[PDB]
Amino acid sequence: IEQDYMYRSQQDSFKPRLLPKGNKASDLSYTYTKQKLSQIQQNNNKELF
Amino acid sequence: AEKYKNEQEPKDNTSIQRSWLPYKDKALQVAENNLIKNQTLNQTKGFTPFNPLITYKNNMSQVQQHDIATSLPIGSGEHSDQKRTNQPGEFRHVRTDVTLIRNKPVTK
Amino acid sequence: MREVISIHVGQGGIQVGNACWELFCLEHGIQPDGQMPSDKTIGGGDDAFNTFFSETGAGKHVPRAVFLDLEPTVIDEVRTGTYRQLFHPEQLISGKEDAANNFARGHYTIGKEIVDLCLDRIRKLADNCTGLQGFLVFNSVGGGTGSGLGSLLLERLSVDYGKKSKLGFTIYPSPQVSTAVVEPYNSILSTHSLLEHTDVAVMLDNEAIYDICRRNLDIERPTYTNLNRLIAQVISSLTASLRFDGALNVDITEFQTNLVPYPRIHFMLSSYAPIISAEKAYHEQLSVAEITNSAFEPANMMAKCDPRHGKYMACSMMYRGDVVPKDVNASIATIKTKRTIQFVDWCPTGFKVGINYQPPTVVPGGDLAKVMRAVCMISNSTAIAEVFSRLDHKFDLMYAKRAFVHWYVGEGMEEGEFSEAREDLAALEKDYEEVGIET
Amino acid sequence: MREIVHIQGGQCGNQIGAKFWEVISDEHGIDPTGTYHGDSDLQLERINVYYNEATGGRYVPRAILMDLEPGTMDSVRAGPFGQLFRPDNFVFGQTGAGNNWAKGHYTEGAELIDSVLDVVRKEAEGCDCLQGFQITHSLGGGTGSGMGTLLISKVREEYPDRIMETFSVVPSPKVSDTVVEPYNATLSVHQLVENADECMVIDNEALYDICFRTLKLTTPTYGDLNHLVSAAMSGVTCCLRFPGQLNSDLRKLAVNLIPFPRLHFFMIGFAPLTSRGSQQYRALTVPELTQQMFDAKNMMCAADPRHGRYLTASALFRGRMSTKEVDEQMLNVQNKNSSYFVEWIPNNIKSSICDIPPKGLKMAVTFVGNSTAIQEMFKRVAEQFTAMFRRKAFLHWYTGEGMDEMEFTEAESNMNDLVSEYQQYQDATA
Amino acid sequence: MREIVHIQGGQCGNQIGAKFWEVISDEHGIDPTGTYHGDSDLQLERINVYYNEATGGRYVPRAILMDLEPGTMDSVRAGPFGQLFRPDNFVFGQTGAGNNWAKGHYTEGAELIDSVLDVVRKEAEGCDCLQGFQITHSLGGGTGSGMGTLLISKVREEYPDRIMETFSVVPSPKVSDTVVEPYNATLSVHQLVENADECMVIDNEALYDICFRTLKLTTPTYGDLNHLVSAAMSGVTCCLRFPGQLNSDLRKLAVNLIPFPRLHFFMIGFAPLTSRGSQQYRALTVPELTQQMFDAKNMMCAADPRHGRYLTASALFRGRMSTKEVDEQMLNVQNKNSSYFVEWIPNNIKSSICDIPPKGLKMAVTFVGNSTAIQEMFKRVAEQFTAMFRRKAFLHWYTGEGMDEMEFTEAESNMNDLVSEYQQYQDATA
Amino acid sequence: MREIVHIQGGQCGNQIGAKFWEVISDEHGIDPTGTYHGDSDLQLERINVYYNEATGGRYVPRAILMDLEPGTMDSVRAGPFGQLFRPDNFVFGQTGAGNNWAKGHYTEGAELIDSVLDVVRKEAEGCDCLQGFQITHSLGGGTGSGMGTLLISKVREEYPDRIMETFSVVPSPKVSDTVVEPYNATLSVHQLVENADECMVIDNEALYDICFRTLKLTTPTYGDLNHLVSAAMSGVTCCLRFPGQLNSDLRKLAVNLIPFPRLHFFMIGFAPLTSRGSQQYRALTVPELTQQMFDAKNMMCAADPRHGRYLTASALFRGRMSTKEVDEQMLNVQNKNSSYFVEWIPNNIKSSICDIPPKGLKMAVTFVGNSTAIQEMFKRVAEQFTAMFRRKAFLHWYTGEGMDEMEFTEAESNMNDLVSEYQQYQDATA
Ligand SMILES: Nc1nc2c(ncn2[C@@H]2O[C@H](COP(=O)(O)OP(=O)(O)OP(=O)(O)O)[C@@H](O)[C@H]2O)c(=O)[nH]1
Ligand SMILES: Nc1nc2c(ncn2[C@@H]2O[C@H](COP(=O)(O)OP(=O)(O)O)[C@@H](O)[C@H]2O)c(=O)[nH]1
Ligand SMILES: Nc1nc2c(ncn2[C@@H]2O[C@H](COP(=O)(O)OP(=O)(O)O)[C@@H](O)[C@H]2O)c(=O)[nH]1
Ligand SMILES: Nc1nc2c(ncn2[C@@H]2O[C@H](COP(=O)(O)OP(=O)(O)O)[C@@H](O)[C@H]2O)c(=O)[nH]1
Ligand SMILES: [Mg+2]
Repeated sequence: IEQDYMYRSQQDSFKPRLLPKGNKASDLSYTYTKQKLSQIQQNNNKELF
Repeated sequence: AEKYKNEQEPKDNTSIQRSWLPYKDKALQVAENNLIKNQTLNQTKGFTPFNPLITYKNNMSQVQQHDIATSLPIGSGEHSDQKRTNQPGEFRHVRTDVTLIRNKPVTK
Repeated sequence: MREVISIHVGQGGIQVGNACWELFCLEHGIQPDGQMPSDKTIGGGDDAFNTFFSETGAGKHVPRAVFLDLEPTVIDEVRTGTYRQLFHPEQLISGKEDAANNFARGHYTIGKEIVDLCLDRIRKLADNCTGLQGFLVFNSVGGGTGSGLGSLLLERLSVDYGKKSKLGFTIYPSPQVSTAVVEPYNSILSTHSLLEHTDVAVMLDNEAIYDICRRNLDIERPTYTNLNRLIAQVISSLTASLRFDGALNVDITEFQTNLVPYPRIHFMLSSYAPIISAEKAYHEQLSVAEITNSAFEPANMMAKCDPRHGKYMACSMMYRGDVVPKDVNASIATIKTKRTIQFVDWCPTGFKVGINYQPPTVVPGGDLAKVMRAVCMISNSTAIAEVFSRLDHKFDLMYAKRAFVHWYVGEGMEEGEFSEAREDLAALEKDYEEVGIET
Repeated sequence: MREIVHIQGGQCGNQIGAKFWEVISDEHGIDPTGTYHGDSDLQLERINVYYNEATGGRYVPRAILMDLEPGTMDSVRAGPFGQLFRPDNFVFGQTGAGNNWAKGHYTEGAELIDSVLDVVRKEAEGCDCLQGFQITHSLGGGTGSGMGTLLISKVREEYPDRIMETFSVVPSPKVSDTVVEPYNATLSVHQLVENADECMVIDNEALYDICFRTLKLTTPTYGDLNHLVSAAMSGVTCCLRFPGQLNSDLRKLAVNLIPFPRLHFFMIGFAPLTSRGSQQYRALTVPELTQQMFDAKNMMCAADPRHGRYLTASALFRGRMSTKEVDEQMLNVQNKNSSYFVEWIPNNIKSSICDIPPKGLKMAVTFVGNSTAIQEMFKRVAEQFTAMFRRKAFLHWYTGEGMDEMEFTEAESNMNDLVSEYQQYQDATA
Repeated sequence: MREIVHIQGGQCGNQIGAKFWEVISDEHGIDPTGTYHGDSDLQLERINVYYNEATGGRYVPRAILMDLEPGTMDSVRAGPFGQLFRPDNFVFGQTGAGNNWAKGHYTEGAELIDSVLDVVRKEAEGCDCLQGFQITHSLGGGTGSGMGTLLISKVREEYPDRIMETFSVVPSPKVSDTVVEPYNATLSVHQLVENADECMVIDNEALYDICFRTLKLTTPTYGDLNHLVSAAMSGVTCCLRFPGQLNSDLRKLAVNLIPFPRLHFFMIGFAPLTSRGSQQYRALTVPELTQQMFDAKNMMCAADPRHGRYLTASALFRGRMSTKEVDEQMLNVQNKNSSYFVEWIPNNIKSSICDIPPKGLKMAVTFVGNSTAIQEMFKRVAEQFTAMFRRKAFLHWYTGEGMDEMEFTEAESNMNDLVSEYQQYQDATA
Repeated sequence: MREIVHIQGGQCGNQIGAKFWEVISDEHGIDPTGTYHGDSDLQLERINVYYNEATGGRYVPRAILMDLEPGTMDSVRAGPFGQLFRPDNFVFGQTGAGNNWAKGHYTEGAELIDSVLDVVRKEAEGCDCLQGFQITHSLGGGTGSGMGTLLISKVREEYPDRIMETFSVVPSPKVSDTVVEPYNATLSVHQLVENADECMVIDNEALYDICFRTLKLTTPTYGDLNHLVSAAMSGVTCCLRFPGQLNSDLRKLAVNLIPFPRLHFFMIGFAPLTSRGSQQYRALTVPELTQQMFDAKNMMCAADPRHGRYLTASALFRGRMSTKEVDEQMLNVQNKNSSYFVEWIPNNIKSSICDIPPKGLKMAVTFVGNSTAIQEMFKRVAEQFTAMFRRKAFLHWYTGEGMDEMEFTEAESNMNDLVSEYQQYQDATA
């Protein structure tokens, strides 16, 4: 009884984490946009051969 | 709620028997107009349906053939404009040009 | 560009083929000689008949089917009948001796010298077509040559062609009405061969159609011609989707994918509606509701089995005529509400419905009337094990005393085949039993 | 100028498009031969969004037609307005899918989709500034539900920033005509939630109910249902093609209708609808339009919206009217039904006005609603799917093409997660 | 402005409503096609009270027709002016009531009432400002007496402040048309007394007496009775639609006529009614009008007013006259008939004047009275009820539908109590 | 604190308790193993009212199972929630009573009752401050009807001050399972009238009517009826275990419900009862709850409560709401049904409230009414008893176990006296 109560209490003490970041097209497009916006400058820096 | 019976004798002519009102009852003469108009309308098509009463049921509807711009012009129904014969081989496919290919190109 | 190949083996097979080809010849307007009579026929893309006929380069059209039989009488009758100019002369393969109701005769001794020619004919006809949908086979189980040649050709085709679809409209012996006395034996052997070599198997018992014809058409003495004409009507209703446009069309590959849940179970039974005489056709309503209610009546089964003793798992219904999807759906809802017909738990939806515009055609001189709405129904149900159990009883009662078995051992096949086929049938009945259990 | 291309496949999709472009051509005054015969210049100013240019001043579709068997295209070619379509845009297979998701997405689809992908890539690069894609298909069939969704995945991988619309018609348990529909429906929805930006769900049972109850016409056909769906489709993109008081594009609709990226399923409706024996007796006014807008039975989905709470709603009005009555009607309907709207999203209603009514009408209304009541349809579909799956019925067909039960389990799990996340956001308070 | 909706159920209610709508369309100048062909501008100033406007300028009445068998309404659409009613305002069953209050009020009446409640709610909310409801029906029939009173209860539950007029054609034993009349009549009057704001009783025998005696026409028929009822019912609400000197609405009538909440049963009369012989031979003067108005035989009720004392009376003169002569005639009829007016209230007669006479006439009078002579109808109905109920005749048809005889006991007790509390003022003295 | 100990006997009482402990454990978050798994702190402060603490933290019921057939015991132990009971509390005979009240009250009951007396005294001493006893049984059996009544008599002898209540499933004639019912019912009610402080009667006929009508479930079962009775029997002790605006314990109810010491039989009901396929709409506000309360055909007894006059009524509301609507609605019921309430006890309704609603409800209520209606059931039972007793049928077994006709004649005389004195209060006037 005591061990079962310990297990139930220690499991019930854990729950409140939702943090919604469903990410398929949102994050794919986010990666694409950040890549473009970042690599434009790194394209306009290169030392010519 | 009545017979409309009109006949020369007054005890059964209604219009003669409804005349005690202070005014002319719009109903009697309206029915007169409906009857005479229905006769003329039936004259146009040709029905002679053994009495005028048969076609008077549907000679009065004001429903237009098409829509009056308060609903989608879906029409009265595609099935309405269908005509059916029953000879064999009327519904075979046609294989139009888009699907009419011969040569099955060899390479990609 | 889609074609199917028809196989007719056995005397009953040839008789069924004659009627079905008469119906096909009529419905495309083909004259008995084989040439288009209208003379207004046009080219271009009007080749609807390609599913059954092929243009011969000069005039006529030849059917895409083969006739196989070891007894020459029926083949000679076809070659001398009214359709002499229709079939290819070297397309009706004839044997020399009949199998005499012995399976070993047609499976081990005589059929080996005919199977090669039949396969050559099949190959040379097959390379002609380009859109092969599949094979339909017709055979009477309770006949020696029929069963033997059917089995041998099925085994040969299963390895020569592979994944091509096969539908077998097989004539099993009736539980009490039968001609021969040794049909349980070769029926066992044919079932053993057919279980693992055919994709769809359709029951075509005789006394069921006898009772239907007696009840509906008011005919006291039907013959095999009426049987064959009804079979032809069923086949045409099945196939019309491939050669006539409709709102919801289906294909040959569309039936096994929606009718057999498991590879082992592929046996099912059919129905056709309505069956109405000419005089009867007047004083009736002929609506989709009543025709679809008649299609599920147990007396309208094409096989002598009562579905009320078993569960349903799948059924395909094809309507032809001026039906509408809303009305067929309302009829389906009424059927589902009906309690006399119940389905298995793991199949909430078990209806595959197709709609075609072409009304059925009527053969002149026939018995059945014509109406513009027809339905053909193919249901697979658990109750079908009843006929297998009856045929097993017949097999046991005579295998206990080893009757007639000398004329099975004397043609080279060992006595051990009976035990193997019996065990296979027992396993099949087992599977048909556990398939219907609730979870 | 921010044009959109059309993609469609399957028998249902082809039937939808064949009449949808008939409606569009009628709206823009284009004859079946492709020659302009309109009345106002506005019908021609923004013609480039849907129609390209050809020799002789005629206009040709930017639409792509796909399927595994030639019957549907053979039918659509000979129908009215069938001469517009360029013969090149037709891509067709010689086998057919046979109501098999595995066949339509793994075996034949893999080698057939390359040509249609090349065609759509050429069409997309042709336009100066692409705006987005719209797909119209059925998830109960094989060819559509397989190859259309594989193409959706491919196009999503190729064009990230563009918008995708999906007019999805899903089989319902009542009007059912296929036995293996739950399997490929679940597979399609699981693959579809991963890529589709917006989804609009359509139910044939709901459409039949609309026709039986509202139009009161005894014997409709698939043509009338396609006409209703086409009117709904043409409504949403009206403001992009014609001027108006408040401009609005599909991107604006997505922004104002997507609270969370995983919540992208909508139910649509059209107004006004009335029988021909009752047309003379109804007055077209904003109150009548807005009350028929929000009536539960009018919706084109089996979901009853009063079983849940609306998250967002949008409205497109067509015709000439003042903004005041529309705004006050929106305020009034939000006030009177506060219980049916979620509480932590105040002002969950969006409006747009376009001054060009449909041909033969004076005012029209298109409604797109994102609400939590959609979850019941997924719940029923999942119930049927699991009921068939516990017994492994009809599984050998799908296993015959490299597929196993791993993706079955993960798809059903993802779908249950989607249902749970709709339920969570409905049962939440500040 | 301050408009009222109309509801009718049952065959008698349908006929009365049809004739009333013909009369009102005549008075306001609407053709059977719904297009205005009036002459004076006064016909359009307050047209919105009884009609709504639709596309094309055609006006439609805001009336609802309800019944359990489509025969009567199928006839009313076929009759003249049957095209005015909007087809959606027709609600019908398929079984019929069979003269059974239980069927029409408990099982199938409650089954069907939802749709009609929806329609009436829609119509009531559509208009700007309600003023009240008016019902016309019978108590001796099944469907009317049951479903109408159920609808009365439902609508009173939703609109507690609005006025409710009822035109009830109560049964008379001389003109008997059904054997089970007292049962459902008692039940309906029971359920009606606590909800109806004003009841006005009409007697077929009384109208027959009017036609045979005053009009002296050989073969009268229900059309004439319907038309007289329509004339009176239209004259009830003349001042609300037309200008006058002393406007009086339904609430004004209620306040002037109702001393106590449970005393709201009225008897009506219309004047002038002239025979076929003397239409040119009688002058039209206020004395003549009031003399014909106060005549006992002129009432629309079988009860003799001469057997009781009026609690209150009201008259609605139409046309042009002098208010002083109206007042003098009222004062004379009060002094010379002091024995017939209850003493402890002074000046218990009200006069109102409207400037528009009925079409085709110079002056007219509509009279409404609350007196104690109404007790006779309830007395005879109750004695018939008890004499038929002590033997429990025809009781099993009622009790076999979830219905019990104890409510019959309560109905009889309540009617005895109402009779007693309505007659104790006859002998009550200050 | 102020706990009550549960004692059940006979098959009826055993089945009643089997579901009572189920409902209570579900309400208080207790598993079949006596393990607490609740979420709120409010579930445990008053848990000692029905439960006792054991080592390890388990809570066990203070219930005493008594019977004559071991079959009931090992049937109820094997079911769910059967492990809560301490086996030492089980007491059962081995020969049975055979529905013989004499055999159960004189021969075997007296012999066996010693052990159950010992255990009940042990529990009564163990409890800190005894509040009362509560019993559940039926008069349609023999063993219950005898040994119960004897146990009540003796425990009242030892505890004349503590309150006590009993629930009685009384037999009904239309659905009757024994010809001995009049005999043992009369004997047991004679014993109970002078002993039980409170008695509450239940009718299986009324239960069947309820589950057929308002639940619309086709197949009821004894489990379903036991669930209904357990819900009602849990509702009464709501505020005793949970806080509220006005807590009102069993002693309060006893003080407020009984006018005279011999009148302590009650009929009850519960609300709301919605159908199983209840659509999701609205909420159960006070008006419909209090209407469904006083629907006389909602009562759990076959007696028609409108056949007589209510001596008093009591309402236990459960949920959070104000008392203004409470008391105004109760006065409204008073004024509208003043005929059903006897005049010399004005304002004769108990109102009590608890803040914690039942599981799965927002608002609920239990009604307990003492009305003059029960006299008809006593009259019919007495009529059946005297009809069976006039020729001394089945009497010889009852005479063969030590008693004679004297007990029967005194019991029937006491019954007639009870009925008469109960009826004079019906027609008594102020
Ligand atoms: N339904 C139907 N069955 C037939 C027909 N003709 C023959 N049969 C069946 O065939 C069985 C006997 O086999 P047959 O078809 O006559 O001959 P076979 O199958 O070629 O075998 P053999 O007798 O060796 O020639 C009979 O029991 C019939 O049931 C027919 O036209 N219609
Ligand atoms: N609303 C509507 N539904 C259609 C239409 N055509 C087909 N359907 C539906 O689509 C389902 C069959 O889909 P199917 O043709 O197999 O899809 P595909 O395999 O991708 O071509 C049927 O249940 C029909 O209800 C149409 O024109 N309109
Ligand atoms: N004055 C008048 N009375 C009518 C008319 N139609 C029916 N009634 C009366 O209504 C009674 C029958 O009522 P019924 O129609 O059966 O009631 P329902 O069944 O509820 O519709 C008869 O006794 C008639 O006297 C009518 O047009 N005018
Ligand atoms: N409501 C209800 N009534 C019951 C139940 N069990 C028995 N009864 C009633 O009790 C009567 C028989 O009582 P009986 O078993 O002889 O009582 P016992 O002798 O004390 O066991 C029957 O008429 C049943 O209606 C139950 O679980 N619930
Ligand atoms: Mg042969």
